[PDB]
Amino acid sequence: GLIVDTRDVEERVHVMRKTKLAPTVAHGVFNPEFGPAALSNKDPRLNEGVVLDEVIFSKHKGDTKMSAEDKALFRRCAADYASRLHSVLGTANAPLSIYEAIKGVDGLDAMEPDTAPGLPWALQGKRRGALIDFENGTVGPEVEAALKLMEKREYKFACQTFLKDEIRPMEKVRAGKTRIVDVLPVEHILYTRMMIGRFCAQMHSNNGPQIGSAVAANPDVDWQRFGTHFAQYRNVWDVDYSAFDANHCSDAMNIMFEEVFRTEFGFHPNAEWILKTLVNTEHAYENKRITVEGGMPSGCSATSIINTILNNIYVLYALRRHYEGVELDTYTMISYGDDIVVASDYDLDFEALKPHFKSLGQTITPADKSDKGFVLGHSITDVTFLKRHFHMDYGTGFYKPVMASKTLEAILSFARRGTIQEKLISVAGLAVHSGPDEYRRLFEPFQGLFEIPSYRSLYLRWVNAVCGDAAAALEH
RNA sequence: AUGGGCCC
RNA sequence: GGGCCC
Ligand SMILES: [Mg+2]
Repeated sequence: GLIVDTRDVEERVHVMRKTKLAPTVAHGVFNPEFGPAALSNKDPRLNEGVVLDEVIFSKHKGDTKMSAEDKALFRRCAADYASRLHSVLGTANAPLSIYEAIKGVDGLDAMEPDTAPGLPWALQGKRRGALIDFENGTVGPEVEAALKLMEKREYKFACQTFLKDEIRPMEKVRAGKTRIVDVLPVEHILYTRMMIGRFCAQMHSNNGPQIGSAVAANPDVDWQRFGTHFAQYRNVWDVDYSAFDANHCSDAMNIMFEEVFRTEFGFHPNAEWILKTLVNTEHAYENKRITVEGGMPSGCSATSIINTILNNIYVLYALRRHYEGVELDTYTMISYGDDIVVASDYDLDFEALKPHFKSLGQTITPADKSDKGFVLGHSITDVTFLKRHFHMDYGTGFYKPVMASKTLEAILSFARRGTIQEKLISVAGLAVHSGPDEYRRLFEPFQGLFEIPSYRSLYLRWVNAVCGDAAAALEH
């Protein structure tokens, strides 16, 4: 988006500047060029002459403004994709009762009780359980007024900025581009789920190529489904965006809300309204207070679904701007926020589509950086989705999600205080698809110290998950 | 460190 | 309550 006023207020918000990630026994062996993100502005590992506040907000390179013809095309693409969307899901997108938004429904999980509450609650020294009691599922006095203050449409707020204590490649760590988190107020998350929660739950359960969404998908079972679909098309593309969320232009966000969440399809009038509050946000970061126009806050309700919807609309908009006679039938795709896979039997020139994406403020790039161009003839066994490759299991011929060994080495090389044993359990379910030799090698530093599940136990569990008949048939 | 997922 | 993905 576009930063419009950086302000210095007397009050200051504290930011976590101490990594909980510590090296493990595996770090000494694997020597990964990965490390914890720089949280302090006086971090020794930073390259000299790098201010952390400067690098963080560098993702806002302006807010692209569209012409009326570009907006009328985007409005048609939003209306066409919304027609397909609400035709698969149905139009049962009525509001949600107050405690349905808290305890969830079929497809939508419950809210997290012990996560940061946002502003202005955090500035009092307040946990989230004080405002909303989650055991019963009711709100307290502060949220009482805000809920109906949102109904009045008077509700103003601000996003609390947070540093993401995660593992990053050492080039990004020394460059100081630590990723941030825009924490919205808890009452805003509650009210958003009331307006569009039933829509989100219906998307979760209906994920797949038909709606172009992979949100709420389980790669262990869903990759035989996705893999066989994209293996049916001549050309496959692995497109990468740069700052996909920050570069959503105001016009594209506003037009998408006006077309997807219409009261025609069953939503409440405030569904369009509450989503439009995300366009022009105020952000608090210690002394600073930053007003921004455009971009999506990375930390709000339905932020993955909104990004997934925009991603689907961007492809339809770009193709129609360059070619003639293009519909949703022309191509197939599936996305999970910025991550996207596209395919078509037509010979689509994606190099030619780069400027048409640039009119939306987005910059597309081939994930396979070699040659530095979108070539044709790639298959599903070339591309990556959700940090996993589509490889066919040699034993049962099913597609399985395989992660690169150096990605698993980075994951295994760091861990928080005493969370190692169950992290080894969780990661082993990911490492099983790298094969028996690679699985034993990834956990060799740990054996004799921790419990390591057998490759046999995890492979059998996966066979039953992808298809319980596959386990039974192998028995007869 | 958030929103939402998926596994335990 | 922990891990992983976006
Ligand atoms: Mg990608």
